[PDB]
Amino acid sequence: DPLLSVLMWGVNHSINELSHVQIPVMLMPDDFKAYSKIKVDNHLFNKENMPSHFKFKEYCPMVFRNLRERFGIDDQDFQNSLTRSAPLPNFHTSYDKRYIIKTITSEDVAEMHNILKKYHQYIVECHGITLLPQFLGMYRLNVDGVEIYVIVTRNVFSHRLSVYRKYDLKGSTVAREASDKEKAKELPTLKDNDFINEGQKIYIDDNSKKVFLEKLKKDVEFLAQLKLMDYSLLVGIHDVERAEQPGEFDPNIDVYGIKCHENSPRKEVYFMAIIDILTHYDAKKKAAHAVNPEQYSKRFLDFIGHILT
Amino acid sequence: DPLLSVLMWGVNHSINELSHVQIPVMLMPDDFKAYSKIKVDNHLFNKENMPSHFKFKEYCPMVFRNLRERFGIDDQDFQNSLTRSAPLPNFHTSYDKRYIIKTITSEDVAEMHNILKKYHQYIVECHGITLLPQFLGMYRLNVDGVEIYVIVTRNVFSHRLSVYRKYDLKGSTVAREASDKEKAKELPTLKDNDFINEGQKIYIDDNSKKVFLEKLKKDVEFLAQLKLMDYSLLVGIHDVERAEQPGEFDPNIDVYGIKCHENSPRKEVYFMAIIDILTHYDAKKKAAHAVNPEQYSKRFLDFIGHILT
Repeated sequence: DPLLSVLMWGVNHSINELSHVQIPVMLMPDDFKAYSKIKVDNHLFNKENMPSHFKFKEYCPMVFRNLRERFGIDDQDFQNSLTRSAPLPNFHTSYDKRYIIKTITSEDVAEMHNILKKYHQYIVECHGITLLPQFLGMYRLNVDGVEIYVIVTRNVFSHRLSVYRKYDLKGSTVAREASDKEKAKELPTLKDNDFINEGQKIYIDDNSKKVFLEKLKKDVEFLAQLKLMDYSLLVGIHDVERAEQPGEFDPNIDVYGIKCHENSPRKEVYFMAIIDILTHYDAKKKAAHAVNPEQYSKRFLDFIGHILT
Repeated sequence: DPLLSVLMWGVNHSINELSHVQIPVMLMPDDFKAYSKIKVDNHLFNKENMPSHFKFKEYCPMVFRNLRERFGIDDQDFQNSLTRSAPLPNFHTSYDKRYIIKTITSEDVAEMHNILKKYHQYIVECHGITLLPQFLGMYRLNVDGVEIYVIVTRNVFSHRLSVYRKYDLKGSTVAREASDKEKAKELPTLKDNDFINEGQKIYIDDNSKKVFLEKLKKDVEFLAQLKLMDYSLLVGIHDVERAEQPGEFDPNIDVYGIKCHENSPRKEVYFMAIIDILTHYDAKKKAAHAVNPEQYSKRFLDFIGHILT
């Protein structure tokens, strides 16, 4: 909450600063090693929700400025989405449901730095058309003894259309099922065995499915090159009828939406994308001390192919 | 210049921050001991005219917010006056000629802190009607090894009406004359002996002169209580005819203006005010090691009375 305040203040500050830089079409190598730090000390000048001593650091501001524009996001809109009203917990969601704010470890920050240039290059090569997470900003927040790192992404789900059923898919030969406890939540994050045993159909037409699967193939191959793994396909289902109790969406805001085909048994819109990619192979082995990257790649792409069948 | 950039950035930052605080009608004792510090470090994120490592400190932001409003100055106007375009050297003047930006010593900063509460109280008592300097903001600027302090005041002179002749008056029994070198400048700062030997008349009507002199009396008495001295009466003369080659002014922007009376030999507008008050008695004695406060008071008020005669 006070950390949230710093995030809001900092994002507002960061975007206002950039609004003055002239943005070239390209990035230089040093853009990937750059950062912006502010440290505020207010003495007997106490504000409303603002802590009186805080630090705010933005990593690689020019890279993320470049990415946001490649992802179709205007800086002023981004600013408003994160500063007109506080993000809500759920990670956090921007008050307008457009962006996600996740807390990550310094280890994830190191790995994001380590892939940022290859990631950016891949985003350039696919013209921003990918099922990968859209990384929009990365920050460090300090308030009096607490340091956290946040990364901001575009929401996989719609900002308007409610998701009534959500799946987290991995293709792992291991037993992946939601818990009897977890299945008691209101939006259970169901898993591979849920989907498979419960006969979930995804009714998208054949052209939509071929396009999707080809995107997925290039995306997952790219993640495999980076020796990344443990990522999921996130699947949200919006039931048009249950919402009405009309199912159109802006594919330029809800960029992961795919309408169902015309003989779907029920009017449905699907939101599908890869999430949680920053687990490097060796990060998972260290946490396991408290499944190779290609193996994950194959078992994943095979499963999603079977999902859509 | 890079310090000027920090000043502009900082003033912009300071006013935007205050635009969010709710301003009470009163100040608390702690408001006079408060400050706001920002430290910026940009690594490989080089801006246009902005240094990439700087510090900016605002002293007592609530007191000066309070003073500005008592002096009739809106914060957004103040901001624009100091940030839409750079101040010009001459001290510095805001690009719209409304405010003055003077560089002061840390010793002056200490003395300003030391009188700020009595000063504020006096401004409250006279409803902001005074010939004293209108202190609007005080700041500390750091860029890579340089630290300076600035204090911002309302310009004694008009923002529109050009001054063709300027006097610096003290009433000192000592020999006070501008130099044969100084008198070669374009706007010479003439002195007591200049004025006196050169038969300068100030043609203001008797009511204007009685009002002025009574203000001056209360102001100088107040400075004398503080054991301050070495201050001057600054006198600017705007010649309406020389400008035309029409002499009206807004007494709410040009608050020190006094129109001449209707039999003045030439259409003239006078700008008069006390300047440079922060010399404490003992500050002058230390600099002299490189005239009591009441004596200065008496010789000053007597002289200005004779000036206007």
